[PDB]
Amino acid sequence: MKRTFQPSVLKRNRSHGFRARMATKNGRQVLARRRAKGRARLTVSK
Amino acid sequence: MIREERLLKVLRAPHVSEKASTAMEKSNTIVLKVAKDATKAEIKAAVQKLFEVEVEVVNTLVVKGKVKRHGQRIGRRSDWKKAYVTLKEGQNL
Amino acid sequence: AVVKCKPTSPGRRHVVKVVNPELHKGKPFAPLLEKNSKSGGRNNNGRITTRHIGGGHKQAYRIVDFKRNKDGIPAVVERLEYDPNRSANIALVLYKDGERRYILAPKGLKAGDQIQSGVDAAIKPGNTLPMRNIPVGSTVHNVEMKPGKGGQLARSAGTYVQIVARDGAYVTLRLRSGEMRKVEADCRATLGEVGNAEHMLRVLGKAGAARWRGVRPTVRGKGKKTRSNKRTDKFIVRRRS
RNA sequence: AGGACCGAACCGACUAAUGUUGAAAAAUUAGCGGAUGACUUGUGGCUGGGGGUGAAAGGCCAAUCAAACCGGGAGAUAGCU
RNA sequence: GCUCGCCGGAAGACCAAGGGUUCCUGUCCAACGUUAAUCGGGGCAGGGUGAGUCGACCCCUAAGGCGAGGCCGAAAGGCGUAGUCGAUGGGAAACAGGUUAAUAUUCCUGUACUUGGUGUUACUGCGAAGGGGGGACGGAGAAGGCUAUGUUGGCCGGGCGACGGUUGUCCCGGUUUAAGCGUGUAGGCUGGUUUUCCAGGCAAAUCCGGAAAAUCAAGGCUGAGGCGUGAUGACGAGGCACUACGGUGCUGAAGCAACAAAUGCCCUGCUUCCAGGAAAAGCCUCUAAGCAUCAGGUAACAUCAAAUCGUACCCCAAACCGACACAGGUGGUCAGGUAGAGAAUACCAAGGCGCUUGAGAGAACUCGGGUGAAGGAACUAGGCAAAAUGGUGCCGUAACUUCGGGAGAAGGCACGCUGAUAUGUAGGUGAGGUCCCUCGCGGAUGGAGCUGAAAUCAGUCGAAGAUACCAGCUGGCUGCAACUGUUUAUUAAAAACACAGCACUGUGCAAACACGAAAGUGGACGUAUACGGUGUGACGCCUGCCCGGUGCCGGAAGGUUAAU
Repeated sequence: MKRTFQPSVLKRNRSHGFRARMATKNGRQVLARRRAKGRARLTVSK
Repeated sequence: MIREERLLKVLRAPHVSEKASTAMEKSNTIVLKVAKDATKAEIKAAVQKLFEVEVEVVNTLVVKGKVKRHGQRIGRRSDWKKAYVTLKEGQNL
Repeated sequence: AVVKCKPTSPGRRHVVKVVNPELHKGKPFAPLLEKNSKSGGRNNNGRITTRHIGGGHKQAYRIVDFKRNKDGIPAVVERLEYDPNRSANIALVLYKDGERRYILAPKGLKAGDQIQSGVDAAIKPGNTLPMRNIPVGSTVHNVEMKPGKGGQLARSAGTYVQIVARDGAYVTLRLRSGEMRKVEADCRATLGEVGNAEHMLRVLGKAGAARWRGVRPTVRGKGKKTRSNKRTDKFIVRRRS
């Protein structure tokens, strides 16, 4: 049976890309808190 | 465009290998590892004004770095560009 | 003209087809095709606001003029076309000056006929002129409530309005619903009556007809008038009976 | 032409069996319907939770739903273990 | 190195998403491989991806997103103009063979092709964020030709068969060759040439369209394929000389005709059809301000450039998603032979594999099957499971019915090989020549070689002749439902759902209703034969009486009634 997870770079970068996240103020706060925590990779490394 | 410092710095060094030797003995082609950008015009000018040899056509390609993980420590190689230079007239090393 | 298909098999066993041979066959006038195709019946937010709608076969939109601002320029009707957007059929009018446009085809209008607008146009079906010069007691179609728009009333198949009297600057019209309304006389009017009136004869044959016409199936879950305007009461005389 | 029949690819598994700490947190064996359209599918977007969507099961919304996940109110309260 | 077996419309090969070096070489066996692991998709070191002709990229675009101004909302926040992003499509160009352990249409020999700049030759009306020409579009059907492809004849070079015959109507391998150039056929499309004028194409326009006339009815457009060049070339078995046994140099002849044929093309075409089936850019005309010896454009000439990014590896699996080297899922293309209606089924060509624990023992018991004398659902809640027919063509086929169906109803008839009709029948495919002939991508012609269906008789083999796989059991009564279909992914696939039709009710356009605090949006770029809500659910006979009460309509002498 087809699994729930279907990898797609375009979908991933369009739904959780850096620019897409920064576009909305909520994503800006998410990025700020992730930086405060100290995550090695904020959203994704292309 | 010259600016000969750019021509001097564009190319890093020649590459030695069995394929390189076969190319040299077959078509007198030289394989050179060059800088990241290493544009075709820049490498052409550098070869012309550094080796004093005419170049017929220049071909370039990017070689991806390998991985040499040492155990819980992933180490990726750097990125460098390989360029093929054909002279067709220069019988030099 | 209606043809009863034989009961070869269920699903179009009892279909009724409304066919009309004189209608033109082939591609429409391409220069008059634009956007506003099937929108899916979804608002800007994308919520389901008009339930039981969706899908539907692709249909292009043809721009149709109703203002009829072209006055004093007789035009010749070349062919008749079926517009998927609207039940009523349209006709391709070519003006003497070279303008090709589409106008709703009345019942009395056939291929190869002359139509002229303006206040000096002859009183025959297919012409358009202000209702101020329209004799009382003549049926009308594609009536305009306010000048500048063109035919905001009686655009569906087999729709007519009977003029009862003028009674001053305004004019009293009787809508097909059976209500008397007062409309400004300066509005433009179109003589004649709309063409084919066999819309109800067709029974759509089977589910696929409505399914590809853009109507989704209705799922099961009275005498209360919801009219609340309080602005057009003076304009309207009485409601329908 | 036939929302036609017989019947491949393809489409949800209906039927008896296997497995019930399986190869698989739903698959296989042998029959079963459609297979030119109310058909199916790839590629992008849209509908975001007291809402969405739903040919209506109160189905699905990340292997979960008669109200998903995350951090907080909150070490909620508990005449119960 | 050989034998046996499986797939071979895949378990083969090539691409995009997928992972990002697992690909090749030398080296090691701690763990990793469900077992030992010299081997490997395990570790170490080195090498590997060559682009104007692939694609991405890139000018302008659909659905959709952002949004200068502006509107709305206490602020975050919502919609939206111009504008800008956004393919899943639209726009320019390459092939034969070889090459390395790993890369190619990227490198090598050639034919070539698209675009821009630079200067020259001779000529001249050039210049749009604008119009037009086509770009530019749906379902189904088909006939006629060609192509890859496969078969046969000759031909090329080697053979006389481990064993009964095999110098012949016998076997072995081949009989392959691109893009471009001129021919422009088969087929399809269109009626053309010249002049005058015009309320239109946002002002204007030689351009489009319309109105007038004179003339021809032969002119133009599109268009697979084949033909000579391409190509006295590439390939060529098999041989002639040098070998580190891995290999290198040279040679080399046939390489032609007929048949069948595609899902490929002619065809973005022709017929019918209602469900009426997008946009812009790619090329050209003209005009606006301007320039009107200028600057630009026209055909050619010599030259320059066409940056950047992946080019390995699997891509129906050991490498992607399933925690695994997992009996699961993954789009597009290539689609051979035998018989057959086929891309199902049975065996083979090229190619990939025997699937990561083996050998013995040959007990009960468990799982899937082979046969079984007699009965044949009698066991079981239960024809559940199993068992039986299963196709072709001919005869024959009831009730009812909306006349379509029932129906393939039921029930019977023959199915192999050989000769004759007919050394291979009708059809098709079709070489040369007579006559003229624009005189060749011509015909009235006349037969060369081949598929050769289907039918009757005779002879013959066996119990069975569709003898393999594949392949409906048949009929009636009866309740339900218009039929087809849809959900309870993971207990109930229906007697539930809607379904085409019918009935009631509401809506007059700034319509009704919902999303929304609000702009605005869907309804609908629709206009009462239109759309929203509720009930039943084709078709035939009907929907009969009643307003106690609840909503609903029209509203009344009157009693009651807050805010103020």
